[PDB]
Amino acid sequence: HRICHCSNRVFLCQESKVTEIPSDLPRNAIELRFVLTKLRVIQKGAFSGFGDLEKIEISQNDVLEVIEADVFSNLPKLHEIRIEKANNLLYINPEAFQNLPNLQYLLISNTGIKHLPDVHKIHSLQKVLLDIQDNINIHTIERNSFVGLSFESVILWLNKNGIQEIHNCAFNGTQLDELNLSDNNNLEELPNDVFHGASGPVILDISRTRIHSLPSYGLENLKKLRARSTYNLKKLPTLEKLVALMEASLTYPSHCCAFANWRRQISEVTCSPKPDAFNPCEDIMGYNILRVLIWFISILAITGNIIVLVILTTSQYKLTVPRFLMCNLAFADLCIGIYLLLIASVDIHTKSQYHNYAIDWQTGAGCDAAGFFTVFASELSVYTLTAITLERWHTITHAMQLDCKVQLRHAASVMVMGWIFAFAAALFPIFGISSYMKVSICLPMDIDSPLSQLYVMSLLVLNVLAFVVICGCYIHIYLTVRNPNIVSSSSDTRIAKRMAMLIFTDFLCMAPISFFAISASLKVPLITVSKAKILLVLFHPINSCANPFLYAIFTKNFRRDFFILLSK
Repeated sequence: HRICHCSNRVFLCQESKVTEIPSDLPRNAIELRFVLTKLRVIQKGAFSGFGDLEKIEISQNDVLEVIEADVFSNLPKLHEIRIEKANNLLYINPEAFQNLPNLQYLLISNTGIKHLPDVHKIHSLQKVLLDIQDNINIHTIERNSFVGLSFESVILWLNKNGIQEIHNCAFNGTQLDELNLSDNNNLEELPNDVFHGASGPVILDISRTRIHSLPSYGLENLKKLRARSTYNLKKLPTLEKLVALMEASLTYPSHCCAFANWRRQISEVTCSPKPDAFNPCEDIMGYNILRVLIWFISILAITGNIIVLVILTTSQYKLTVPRFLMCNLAFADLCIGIYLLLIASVDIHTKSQYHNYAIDWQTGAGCDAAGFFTVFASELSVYTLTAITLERWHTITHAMQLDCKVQLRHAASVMVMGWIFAFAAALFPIFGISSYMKVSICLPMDIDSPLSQLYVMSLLVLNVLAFVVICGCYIHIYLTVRNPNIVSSSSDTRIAKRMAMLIFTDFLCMAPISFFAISASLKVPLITVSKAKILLVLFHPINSCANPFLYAIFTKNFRRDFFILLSK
């Protein structure tokens, strides 16, 4: 052919020279392919007479705008139809497709058509697989849209569509085998009578959709259900309706745990993701000993922080920069203890029934608040420890200047900046950067998205760098203090001892947790979720609880101040 290459009865028309369908193409051609054609409008009945045609492929039809009626008319052997890259194709003739008994595959992608093509006249005898995707212009599905597509079972691949609403009885009169509606961001709800008059679907794929709830009827024949990333699907229909449901791919491990409990009751379905120790359905704490110790630890931490703050504020002596740092550390410890007490209360309230309230707790504002509070407390404590270590190092190594030219105003400004940074970090999970609902302890373990993983890695790196800097400063201060060439003061020795104790406690509390978090972030979890929860419950608040006794209570001045206050 002059305009299209011919080989084994296959015509491959390409280039811009193809402004219209050539009428000279042999009627016996088996496959016709149009790539990067300049055709704007497809003439009606263009493919008429192509009895031997088996497959039709249209791609890169940027200039294509309209398809005339009866184009795909009276094709006995036409089994596969492919349309792609037809961005300008906004209008499709309703009667374009008709009389296709042997139709088996119909792929339409990258099309600007705002309405689904009318395939009622297809009347395909064999199974027809519909593959409609990248149809942003399509927003609604009319009733009986797929009616008359084919007599046998048909698979409707409608993923990557802009469908926002679905009318009742949309699939009525259709033998839906598998449905692929995933990637429908605008899909918010599905009518109950959507499947009325239809068969199946056997397999449903609603992953990455905003469907609030599934239809209460028509799912009896659903064998497989896919709802990955379907956050809006907080609650699913009763297991009784899904009798045929054999496999499930949801996005809420709590729902899978509830189904497992129902399976045990039935005994007295492969559902993923399976429950795990990160989000237990029995109890958040799990171990009775850990739950009992948690309340005591939280109470002790809160009492110690309150006592330290009261003593520091009521002290008659002048409030030094170290006093402000100790007050900030006590406030951070009190916040951590409050978060721990809230977690313990939540665990105790739902004892033996966490599974029922697991969804509410994880999705509730309480979990987000607890996670934000824990993150803010940890950031504030780290910043305060780093600032105290830096001030001590400047005072010791720069004995010429009291604190390397440091005053109360500078310390207050540094504390304010650290508090602002901690608040910003704690607000990140609330702003969609990762999520605290991924764990029952409200920890921001969500790293599925690149942004959340990057934020977690950055936080871990910052914590590690701060710890390393603090350790180096402490080592330098200790070396300087013991140097015989420098006459270290007794107050300097006491400050060094207190700083060493605080640094040792912080390192003991943080190093294991930091290492575990780093390992987990790299997709190499070296510890189970149950062990990690216990470690975070015990080690993390242990440092905060020991901070008062290590820093202030052990100090002679603090003891004297407490004794004076007690005399009042």
